[PDB]
Amino acid sequence: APQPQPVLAPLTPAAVFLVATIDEGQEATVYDALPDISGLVRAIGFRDPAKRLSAITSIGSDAWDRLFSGPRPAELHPFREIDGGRHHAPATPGDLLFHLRAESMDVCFELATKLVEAMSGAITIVDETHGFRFFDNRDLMGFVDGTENPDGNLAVVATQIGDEDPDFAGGCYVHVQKYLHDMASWNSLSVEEQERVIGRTKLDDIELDDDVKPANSHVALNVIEDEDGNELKIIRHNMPFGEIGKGEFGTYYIGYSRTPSVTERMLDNMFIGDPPGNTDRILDFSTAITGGLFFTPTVDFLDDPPPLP
Amino acid sequence: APQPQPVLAPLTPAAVFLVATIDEGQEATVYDALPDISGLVRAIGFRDPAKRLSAITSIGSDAWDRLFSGPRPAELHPFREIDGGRHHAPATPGDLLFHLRAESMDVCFELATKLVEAMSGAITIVDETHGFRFFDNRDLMGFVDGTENPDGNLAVVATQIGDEDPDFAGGCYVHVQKYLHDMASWNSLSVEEQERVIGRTKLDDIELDDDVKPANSHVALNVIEDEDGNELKIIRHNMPFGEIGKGEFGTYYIGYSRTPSVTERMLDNMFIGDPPGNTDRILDFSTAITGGLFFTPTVDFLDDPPPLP
Amino acid sequence: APQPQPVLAPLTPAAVFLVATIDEGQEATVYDALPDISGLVRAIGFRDPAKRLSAITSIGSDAWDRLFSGPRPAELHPFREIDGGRHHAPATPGDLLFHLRAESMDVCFELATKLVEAMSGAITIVDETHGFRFFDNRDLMGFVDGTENPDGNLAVVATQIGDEDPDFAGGCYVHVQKYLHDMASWNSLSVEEQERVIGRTKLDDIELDDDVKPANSHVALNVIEDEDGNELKIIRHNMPFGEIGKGEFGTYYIGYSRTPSVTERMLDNMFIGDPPGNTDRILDFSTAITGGLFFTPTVDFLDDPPPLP
Amino acid sequence: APQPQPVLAPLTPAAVFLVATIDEGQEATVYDALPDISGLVRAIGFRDPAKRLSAITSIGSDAWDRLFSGPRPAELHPFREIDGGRHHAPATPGDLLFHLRAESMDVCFELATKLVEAMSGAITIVDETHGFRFFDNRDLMGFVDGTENPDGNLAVVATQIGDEDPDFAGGCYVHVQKYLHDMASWNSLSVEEQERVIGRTKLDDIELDDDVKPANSHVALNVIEDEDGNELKIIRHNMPFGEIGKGEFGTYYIGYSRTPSVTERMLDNMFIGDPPGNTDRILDFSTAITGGLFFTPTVDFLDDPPPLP
Ligand code: HEM
Ligand code: HEM
Ligand code: HEM
Ligand code: HEM
Repeated sequence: APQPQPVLAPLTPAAVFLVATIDEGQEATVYDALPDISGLVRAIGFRDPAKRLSAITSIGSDAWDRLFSGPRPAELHPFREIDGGRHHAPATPGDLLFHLRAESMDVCFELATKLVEAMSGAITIVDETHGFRFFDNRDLMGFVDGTENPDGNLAVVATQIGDEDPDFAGGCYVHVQKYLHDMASWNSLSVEEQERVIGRTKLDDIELDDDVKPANSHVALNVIEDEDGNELKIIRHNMPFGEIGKGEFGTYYIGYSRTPSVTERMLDNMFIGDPPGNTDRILDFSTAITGGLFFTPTVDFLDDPPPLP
Repeated sequence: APQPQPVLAPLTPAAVFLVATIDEGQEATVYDALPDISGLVRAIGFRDPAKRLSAITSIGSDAWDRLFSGPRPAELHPFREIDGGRHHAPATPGDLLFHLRAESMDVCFELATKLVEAMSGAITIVDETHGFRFFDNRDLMGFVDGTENPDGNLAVVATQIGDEDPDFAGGCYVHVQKYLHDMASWNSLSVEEQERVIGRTKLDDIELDDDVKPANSHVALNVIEDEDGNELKIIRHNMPFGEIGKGEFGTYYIGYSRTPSVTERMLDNMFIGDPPGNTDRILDFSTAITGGLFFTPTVDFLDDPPPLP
Repeated sequence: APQPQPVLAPLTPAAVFLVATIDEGQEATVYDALPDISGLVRAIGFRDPAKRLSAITSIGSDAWDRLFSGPRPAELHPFREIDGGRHHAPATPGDLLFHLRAESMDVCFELATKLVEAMSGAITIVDETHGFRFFDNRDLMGFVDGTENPDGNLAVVATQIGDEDPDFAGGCYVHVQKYLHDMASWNSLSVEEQERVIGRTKLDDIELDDDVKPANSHVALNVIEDEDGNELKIIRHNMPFGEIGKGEFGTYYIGYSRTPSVTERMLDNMFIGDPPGNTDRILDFSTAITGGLFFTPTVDFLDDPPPLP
Repeated sequence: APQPQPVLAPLTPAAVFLVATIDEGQEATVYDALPDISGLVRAIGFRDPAKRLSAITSIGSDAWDRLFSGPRPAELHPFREIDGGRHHAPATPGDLLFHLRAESMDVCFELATKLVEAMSGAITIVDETHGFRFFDNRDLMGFVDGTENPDGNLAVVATQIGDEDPDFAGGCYVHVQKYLHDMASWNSLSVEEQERVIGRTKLDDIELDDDVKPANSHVALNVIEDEDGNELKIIRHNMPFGEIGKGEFGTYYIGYSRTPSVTERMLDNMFIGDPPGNTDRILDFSTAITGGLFFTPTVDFLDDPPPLP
């Protein structure tokens, strides 16, 4: 009966990520537009319903204490800035996240055009990226991106909250991280070295052998084993963006998870690293620019918001 | 026998316009990359040949006097800045124009990635727009854009130079104009007022009646009659762009023509206007930001450049 | 007025190559079916005309002296077996070549089913390959295959015979070579070594720098300069095939050209090699299995065959 | 008449590098042992004089301001820690450097045993490496190490100070850098990739062609041209060391030069890199652990030290 937000969707060829911060004293203006979002999605994306326009509304901690009364999600907190040994993961202020995805750029652009002008003057858009998609789902590093997202049962228990928090049954936690990795050192780097970085191959994306794969690789550090033996997986819709006029080539990481402890332990395996391997090899090239922790509610939660405190 | 550049191509769902100015003393570096462009196009766009990756290399006046010896195109000059009564059409310095077009954003992005890094350090990219495409070829104004481009004979004699300049048989002239029209006044404006602006309808794009269409409309001012009775047409691949994080909603106008006198008389009918109607009604909302006049050579001209002076 | 055979067609996702030798005393049986081929093509491929079923009938030297009277193509001869220093290019007997190409496998299969059973008992099919097509037009080596085929004027003068032989104005010469290259040594070989083999990159297929590209590379040896300065190009529809049950991974090379001297000089640059570089680096891995020289006539030539001698 | 320290010696099969820091208030204790060093060398190495035991005493900046009065070497300063884009060159505190070299390990060990116990309690040995020597002067990377050291006149003007500083006529400057490069990524890397790293071949150590050698290679970045056209060379006795019990495989770099500007420009060409090539390819695998800048005096300077301030 709790219908979740469309996070369990395939990767789309175009995507728009909006991190908009809410201005002071503009609470009821966003409280108007928050039930209107699914109406705008069904209004716009029904023009070409075979484009699969799907918005993912997400709300941070500050916007939760401002906008909503009653309960609170249990692990919803501001994104812990990870000041590691060499690489730092910053956290810019962002109240709400609009994650838009469809088959083409225009319908995402029009949904975002109608989104901020349903709450005109209430928000300033802090982060504006138009994430496109490479040839066979690659990123700017050249490796195929996101091939280990689960499906079915191993995905809905990976993302959707059950009754471990029954007031928010259904709903995820989001970690956006806008990277801006350089290509000057990455392109001069040889392929095999880059497979040491990633942990899988580049052309065919075969995972490397367990003894051949180094301990500080990305696919080596990001898989998390529990003590019972099961592995905890997240679903990430990482879409590359970039502007050649500034020479920017970045991959907008965005990870959906049942609890932010899993994503934060992955980020601890990357930035803080393992106690053997204290650095992740992709962070030698990728520097995070933005950061934020958010919460997806259900679409019923946007349909029936709790009253404004 | 002169093969022209692929200007006679249909409008593609994604486009990248690059206006890069050449740095001082970096002439031979661009002279290396200028024969390499068609090779890079055939190299990249053959991956998915049903995406129709097509670059249009264009060269301004300064880059012609720097890069090429021998002859000169007859009407190639810097873009005359039109300081009208109220609206001004500026002209930023830009040496060469890279016009890229294909079915998706990624292959245009990768061709542009390989374009500046075939001449690394020789250029600074002044203007960086990623032109996407609306639902049924619309622009951000809401009207269907570019429905009066000719086809066949009325297009090749509209764009390709014959032997009126036999040293450049085949080849066009380009007028880029990056507009940044506001949507706050345009959206509050009513539809029939906007059809007085355009001159055609909005939903179905029927051209209005000749008596009903006002004299200061866009479609009224831009059609040019000659004294023999024939009309001179240009081919324009106007692609909308925009950034909602700045609130920008612009249409990157780009017009290909056999001679820049035709495009300049259209711009005189818009900015300077008719002596009856001195203003074009779309310029009440559209303010030009950039501007430039360029020259398309043949692909044989890039294959066989004249020697560097 | 001479309509050529559909050789100037884009690469299709499926292809069937048939090298059938004609049995002794079965001349008039093939002489029946040879005007019927375009009728069968228009009959079958009109079911889904957006599959682009296109047959290329080709005739060798023996089938020309048997089947046709009157003139002879000037350079039509049996395929000269190249016994180089280490690699040998054999020539199995094959009278006629059926080159079939369309968007799917089934309509090529049905055209080939109707082709041999229009001349039932007259031929034995010596070589039977079902050439499929990789992701972005790649081959089994992993490199994008066939990205330097010309288009337009530089293709029709590359393939179609003018009036240098006016009795066969329009028409090409075909060099089939069924390779069976091993993947055990190629996969263990590193990427940059393979880019020394090919001469272009692997992921993005950028051609290498002229000083960086070695002299014994494939793209280095196969480009042919003339003494006037023009380069002679051929059009090749190389389609990969293979059978994993035998561990076969081969690329069916097939090259169309205006004269077989160009293709034979390319094969001399590969097998015999340059006098500096006597071996082509791809022939370290690719061993030719079959070989044949054929002639495409016009479709008018199949419509109006010369009388049977 | 100024006899220099034995820096102009061939590479020996065993070497001991000692970086010992002087304790506070133990100045006169080292001032006792500093004239005794050549006496200990002639005392121990005369047992088997065909082992060529040769110590190179070196003194840093802090030990110069503590131990010696009067003048100062002109460019003697603490080793500037190079915090590049990705690779950092640290500088641990080390007052004096004992560089020992002979045909076998034992006589170097005994000279070092008598060296610290001639100044017992005055020093703590910060860095203790026993540099052995590979098959044909190789290092752990597998390449032959140090084959471009000059000889004769081009070596004595490369190392020994003339009267550009006449108070220290004869004498060098030392840059020690204890690397700890990993072998897991280097061994999985292929040979030709490693020759792109080094710039010379691996088995026979032929220098590569000037166009074939990449710009970010080690031998490409470390050769320094002046504006007059002469090249500045240093002499380096790089000896490999290592401990397999920790999995350490390192090459103790130690470079002797007439002025530290040359060695520091080489380190700037490596870590900071060229403005085209900002990284040296061997620094992808080699991470510096220690670092220090020292000064070799003459042996007459140890025989006649200036009075203790
Ligand atoms: C710096 C930007 C990043 C890039 C370019 C990147 C790219 C990749 C690539 C290419 C793979 C291998 C293909 C696949 O399995 O997805 C991968 C794996 C993965 N990435 Fe990322 N990634 C980035 C950051 C992150 C972050 C910040 C997280 C989470 C905190 C993350 C989570 C994962 C996970 C969980 C895997 C799969 C591990 C396994 O297969 O179980 N990535 N990433
Ligand atoms: C300010 C940005 C502009 C916008 C949004 C715009 C949009 C449009 C639209 C919607 C139409 C009607 C549909 C069609 O016929 O194309 C049109 C017509 C046209 N536009 Fe534009 N346009 C712009 C600027 C220009 C400029 C700067 C030129 C040339 C100097 C130009 C040349 C034309 C021409 C020639 C026509 C067709 C007139 C006729 O049908 O013969 N436009 N434009
Ligand atoms: C052994 C099987 C072969 C394979 C796997 C193969 C594959 C390739 C590949 C990957 C390229 C680079 C991409 C492109 O430009 O096409 C290439 C180039 C080429 N191949 Fe082949 N090829 C083979 C045999 C041949 C043969 C037998 C000929 C002709 C006698 C030939 C003619 C060419 C030509 C003319 C080029 C382009 C050179 C230039 O760009 O001007 N190939 N081939
Ligand atoms: C990271 C550890 C290093 C290793 C394993 C290493 C090894 C090598 C090797 C194998 C060569 C080529 C053979 C020969 O010419 O010597 C070489 C060349 C050279 N190395 Fe190093 N090296 C290292 C660091 C350094 C450093 C830190 C410097 C000086 C700042 C340096 C200075 C040179 C010079 C000047 C050359 C010769 C360039 C030319 O031939 O003119 N090396 N090194």
